[PDB]
Amino acid sequence: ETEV
Amino acid sequence: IMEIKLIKGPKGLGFSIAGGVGNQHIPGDNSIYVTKIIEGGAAHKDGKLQIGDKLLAVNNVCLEEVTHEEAVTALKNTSDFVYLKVAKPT
Repeated sequence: ETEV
Repeated sequence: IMEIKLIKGPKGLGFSIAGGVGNQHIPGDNSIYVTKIIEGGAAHKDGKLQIGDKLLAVNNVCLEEVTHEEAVTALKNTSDFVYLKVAKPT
């Protein structure tokens, strides 16, 4: 959902 | 439950999270969850971080009952050295  | 000491690289830390207060990745559960380990990335090279792991904390920043943007901030405002507290499901 959110790449880091 | 685990400790992961990591070095962020060209592609970041190399994985993707979900979840947090108000954006529940599982119903009635605001934990941060690793959803996608990036091929040939820092975590994939390290090998510890597994899919479905729970980020409990990131360096000094605890990711227990935090908003998604709060979590992503914490994982994006960090030097090349990051320690991780995770919880491995059982």
